[PDB]
Amino acid sequence: GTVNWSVEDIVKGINSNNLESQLQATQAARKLLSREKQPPIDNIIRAGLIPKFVSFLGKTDCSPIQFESAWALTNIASGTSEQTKAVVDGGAIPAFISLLASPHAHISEQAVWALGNIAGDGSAFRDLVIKHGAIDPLLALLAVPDLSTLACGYLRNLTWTLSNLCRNKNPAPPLDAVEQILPTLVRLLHHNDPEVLADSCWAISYLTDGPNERIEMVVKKGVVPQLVKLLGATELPIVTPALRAIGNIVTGTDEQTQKVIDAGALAVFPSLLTNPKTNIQKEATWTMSNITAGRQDQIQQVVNHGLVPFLVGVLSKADFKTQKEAAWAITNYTSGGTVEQIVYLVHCGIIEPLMNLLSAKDTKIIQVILDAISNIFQAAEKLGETEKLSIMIEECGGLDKIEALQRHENESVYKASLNLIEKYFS
Amino acid sequence: RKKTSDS
Repeated sequence: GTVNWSVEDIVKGINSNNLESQLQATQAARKLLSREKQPPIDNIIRAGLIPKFVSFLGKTDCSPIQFESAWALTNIASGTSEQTKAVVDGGAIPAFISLLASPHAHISEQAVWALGNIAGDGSAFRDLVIKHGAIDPLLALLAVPDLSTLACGYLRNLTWTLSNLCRNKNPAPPLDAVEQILPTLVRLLHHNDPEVLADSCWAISYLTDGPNERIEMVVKKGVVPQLVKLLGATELPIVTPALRAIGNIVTGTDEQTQKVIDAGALAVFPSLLTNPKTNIQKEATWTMSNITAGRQDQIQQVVNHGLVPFLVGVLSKADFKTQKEAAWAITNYTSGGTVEQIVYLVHCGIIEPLMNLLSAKDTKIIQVILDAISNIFQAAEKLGETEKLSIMIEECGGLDKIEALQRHENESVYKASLNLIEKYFS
Repeated sequence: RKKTSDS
């Protein structure tokens, strides 16, 4: 009967000179800390029980108390940064790394979980876990010919902990640690378990969220095709991280973006840009805006895949944040595209939704829209069709909005709107 | 992201 003990009784049992009494009190603490309703983490810390639990982690001759203390410390480290710090201050990191080699699978799994919570606190504890040498034993746990031989929950916890070791920035994980972990991540990215795939994609998304040198590290491993395949998955928990990773990769060089295009990613965007989940639509439009900012042949690839109508649709109706990303994609398109591509964009019906979005209350969207207008007008000038475009913008009510923007707080807004009125409507 | 082990 280790249910509903008091912290006083737990302290009494742990302070006894009896290993079994300590085990029973530690189990009672674990059950207290594993309750969904307000676990008394702070009361357990104030009682000074963390050093005892950490010392129990090293009792190799009593694996049950090792497991119970590891579980208790895992739940303590799952709380606030101060509580995770309390666990780290007790010396738990090296003790958990030692437990990673335990012959009992459930004890090593608990150690993996605990290290995941500690690393997940932030960059400092992540790097400290790495400095204590956790990556080597962690990856050794996955050194099997077929990952399907490992228990499902075991593999899921290992993947989650590895993802936390790739997470957080300022600073990002050490380059050498990323190179150490990446091959195992690639292997996990081909596992059939949805949660393992979701956490592997999340890890890749963390690693691709950075400079082009970090993006290049990931792309060199040839994971882009697999990311695109997972981008076409049905499980939203997999698509979300895969889209974030692909979006992070297209923020890099035009050659890295091209590697994304060559894998067939654009063929999936018809569904992503119409996805019922607002965040998928927003992230997809943000990826498109970073693709339309590339070379003209890449804009042409966007055109050939029939994605301009989908951008027009998102600009016409979507969450405002998605509409903003679409406005960005249009401005990038018009800034880097040919006259023929900018003419095709107009022929697809961009002007009317572009105008309708000039009634928004966000200064940035208005600047973005008005810069796309300028680019389209420049293309019209190059074609000598400025009057046509002028008539079109006037027929849909854009003229009134631009004239009304001449009297706007932001200076860039009234100067550009006044330059447009004077250069094309006088 | 941290996870509490409830069971």
